[PDB]
Amino acid sequence: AEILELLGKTPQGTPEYQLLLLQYFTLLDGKGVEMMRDYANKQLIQMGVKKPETPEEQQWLVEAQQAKQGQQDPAMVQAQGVLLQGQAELAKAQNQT
Amino acid sequence: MAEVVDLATGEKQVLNDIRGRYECYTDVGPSFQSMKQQNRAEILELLGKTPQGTPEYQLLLLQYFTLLDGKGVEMMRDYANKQLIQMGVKKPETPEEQQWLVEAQQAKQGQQDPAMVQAQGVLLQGQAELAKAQNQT
Amino acid sequence: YRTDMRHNTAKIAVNIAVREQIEAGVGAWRLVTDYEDQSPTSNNQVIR
Amino acid sequence: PVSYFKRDIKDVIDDLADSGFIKIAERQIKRRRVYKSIITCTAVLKDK
Repeated sequence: AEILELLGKTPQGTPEYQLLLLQYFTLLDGKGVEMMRDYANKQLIQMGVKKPETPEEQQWLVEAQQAKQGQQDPAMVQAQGVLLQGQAELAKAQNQT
Repeated sequence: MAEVVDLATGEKQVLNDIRGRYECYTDVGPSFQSMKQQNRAEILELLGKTPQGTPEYQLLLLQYFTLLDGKGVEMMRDYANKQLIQMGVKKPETPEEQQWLVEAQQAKQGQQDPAMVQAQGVLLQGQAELAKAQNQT
Repeated sequence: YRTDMRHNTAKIAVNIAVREQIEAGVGAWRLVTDYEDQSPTSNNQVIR
Repeated sequence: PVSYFKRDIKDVIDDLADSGFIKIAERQIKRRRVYKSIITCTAVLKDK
């Protein structure tokens, strides 16, 4: 309930969504609740805010989790090196001159 | 795989089960005919109080998933399931589910993200071509 | 507090008290302690 | 490991229970038991 109170009094902004997921997270057993609570969790950890209870949580998620922002931001630098390679190519142009 | 958890028990001979029992406190709430009844409504409650955002749609599919037999319900419940597993959230009951779906399922995001890298290699081949330009100089 | 305050005894002790508080102006209930071995709030003890 | 059982409830079985995963140790417990007796004004038909 303390979360429900927090909803409504908050805009459809970002902090809202977390509350939301938090809500599903708190729900007690069920066919319905389990699956969604499970998604809610997965989402939240991968949001990086959850900080896993670690019964397994980290493994399945934190992996591919850490993998993307890394991949991208880290791939962008791999290719950003090509942005300098472009500079290096211009340097080659200078060398050509 | 070399890890697992959450299995049930027989407790063979008559009248046995741990004395670490009471793990359930007693509250009250609307009377339901059965479990599937409660889960069904418990989702409806969840709808309406939620925006047309993403989490909404899952609930929705979840809803069709929970529906009980019919010409109508079966087909849609079946789609709902297919969708949900392919959403990757379902985690198949495995009566077959994975096979037909998880296949083509795993196939697309893979294909694309994996094809993008095959061609991303061409993004470096473009770099390699510029390198060729350097070699040409 | 929420644990050994769930049972029906806690809810009742109050309502009686209130019922009485309304009609006569007063009311009350007490707190006590003893041992539970199965499902104790804590220390093989509970409060009620 | 570490699971517990009513001495009272597992009488005739224990034998069958040991030839499955025997183990031992003992402890005292507040249980609570109920007994339905039948009664007429004249005498008692089923006791305890």
